[PDB]
Amino acid sequence: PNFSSLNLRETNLDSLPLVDTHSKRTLLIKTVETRDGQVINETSQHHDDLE
Amino acid sequence: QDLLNVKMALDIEIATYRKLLEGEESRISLPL
Repeated sequence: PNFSSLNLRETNLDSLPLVDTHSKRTLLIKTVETRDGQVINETSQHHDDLE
Repeated sequence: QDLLNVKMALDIEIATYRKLLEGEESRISLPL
């Protein structure tokens, strides 16, 4: 009876790294470059950071 | 003495019946 080899596993306690809370920090730097008031560029830098 | 040759054969069959009982209850008593 050397059981705990089963042990009906241990498909595990699963503190695994499957996280996004770990938050998905959507730093949306919407750089609206206007000239005179007209939009010339919108450099929308989505830094899509997973903390 | 010639009857005792047959009695000692039965005593070896008893010493063997021990090992058969030892082997069969061990087939009944079993792993993880």
